[PDB]
Amino acid sequence: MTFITKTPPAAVLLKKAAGIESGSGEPNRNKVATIKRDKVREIAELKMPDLNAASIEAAMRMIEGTARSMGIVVED
Repeated sequence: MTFITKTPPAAVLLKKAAGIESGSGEPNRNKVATIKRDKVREIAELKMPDLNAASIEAAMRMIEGTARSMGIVVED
């Protein structure tokens, strides 16, 4: 009665926000993959009610370990 509610994992949209696709190594002007906390958490917010998270500490949490051990870092 409320339609369907399908949502992807945070390990797929997270990196997307950053932009890590491919790099020859270090071309002209290169920036590391750093995702501020106001941004990485921003995505975890859009998918807060899509991961059974009782709060942000539970959502942003998945965006941390996922946006950290995958190579992407986070700033705050």
